Amino acid sequence: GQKGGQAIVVHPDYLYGAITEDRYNEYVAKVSAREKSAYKFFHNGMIY
Amino acid sequence: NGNSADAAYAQVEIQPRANIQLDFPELKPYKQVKQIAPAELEGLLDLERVIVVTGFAEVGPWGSARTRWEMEAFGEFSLEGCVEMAWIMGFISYHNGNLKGRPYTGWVDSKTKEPVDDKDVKAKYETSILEHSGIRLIEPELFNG
Amino acid sequence: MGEPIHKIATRGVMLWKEFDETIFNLPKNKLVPTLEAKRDYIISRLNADFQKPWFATVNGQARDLATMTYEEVAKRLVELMFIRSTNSWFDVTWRTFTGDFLRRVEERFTKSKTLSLIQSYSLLDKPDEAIEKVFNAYPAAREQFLNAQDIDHFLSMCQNPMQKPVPFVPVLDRRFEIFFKKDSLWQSEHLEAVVDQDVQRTCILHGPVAAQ
Ligand SMILES: NC(=O)c1ccc[n+]([C@@H]2O[C@H](COP(=O)([O-])OP(=O)(O)OC[C@H]3O[C@@H](n4cnc5c(N)ncnc54)[C@H](OP(=O)(O)O)[C@@H]3O)[C@@H](O)[C@H]2O)c1
Repeated sequence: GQKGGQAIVVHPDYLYGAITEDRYNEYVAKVSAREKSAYKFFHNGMIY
Repeated sequence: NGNSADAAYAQVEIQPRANIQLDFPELKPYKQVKQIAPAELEGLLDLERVIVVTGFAEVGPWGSARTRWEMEAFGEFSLEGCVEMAWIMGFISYHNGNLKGRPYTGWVDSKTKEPVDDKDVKAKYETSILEHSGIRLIEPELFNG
Repeated sequence: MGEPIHKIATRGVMLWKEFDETIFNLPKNKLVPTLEAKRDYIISRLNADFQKPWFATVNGQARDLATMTYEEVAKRLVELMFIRSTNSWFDVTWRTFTGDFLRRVEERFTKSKTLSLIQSYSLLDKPDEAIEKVFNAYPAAREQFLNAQDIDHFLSMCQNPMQKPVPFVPVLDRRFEIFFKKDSLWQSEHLEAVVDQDVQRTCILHGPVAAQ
């Protein structure tokens, strides 16, 4: 039905050049903590 | 020389357990990440108008995004991929408690309830996983006969 | 078993008394809900006042096993079970607990069949060096929380009957009374193996009339 589409995805590291070092480092710490909590959640969920 | 001569000579082997990872993107130190984009980019973008993907998943013929990627990129499963597929397909189930007297924490065969070591998942299930995944003859039991 | 005991009224024993009145007397259906509700209070009292502290406490911060790294678990085991003053493991079965944990770490973090970096638990008689050696081989284990499977294994190891009862409370669940009360009498003779060598955490049996 003539449904054409295109999406372009750009490497996420190009986002980080848009922000300051402090913003980036705050984000890195938050994501690191979230990732650890996600692994916790994931393995609990998988086995139960 | 008896058993004491060879007991201290003999040595303990570590068998790997599947440690499935979420594969969050790797974050570089700021200095490295600063070199990829142009210097002018800092403060130039309205970040409310930059759209990012923060998460993704799938359910498909090769399981989840993690297992489908292993099969797509590498053509075979790691230990993590095999255990994930065996769990997805109901081959293995987790067990924490008494199992035939002795206390057991780990995978068992879903049918028999026999303990399964992670290192044995491949030999025990991989052939079944590969036969009952991906593009294959239509299985009537999956489509109401 | 519900039997009266005459103990010196230390902080430890006064905590025991409070929990007898407010937790251990509750029926089974209301126990786990009460533990969940009073969780932070119970943890703070264990850590302040009792001879079995809350295991999952890292630099004075209450955690859970689920929110500790493998390295934090290994180091907490050494902090509670290895006596610096005598440079030894208080009980060999506690050394075996810790060695069995370090092998689990290697198993979880190794990509292939390899040799254990702890061939004999005798290597744990220098526990910091053994920990450093395992976590240098598997540095991902410094950053990752326990796999949920390794939490269950750790708690299964805490209930090993052929072992001196662990000197901590590792979980708040239906077995809390057993974790709290079991093997409560040796600490008054071995204050070197109690958190702050603090007598006030311990159970000393003594009679009120004889005490004169
Ligand atoms: N009449 C009195 O006034 C009086 C006063 C003090 C004590 N007692 C009695 O003395 C007995 C022990 O007292 P308790 O308060 O210590 O009772 P408890 O807390 O139940 O006993 C300690 C238990 O820990 C285990 N244990 C300790 N060290 C161990 C090791 N190295 N290896 C393996 N297991 C170990 C044993 O249990 P498992 O065998 O189950 O592993 C032992 O039964 C009790 O029967 C108690 O009633 C009586």
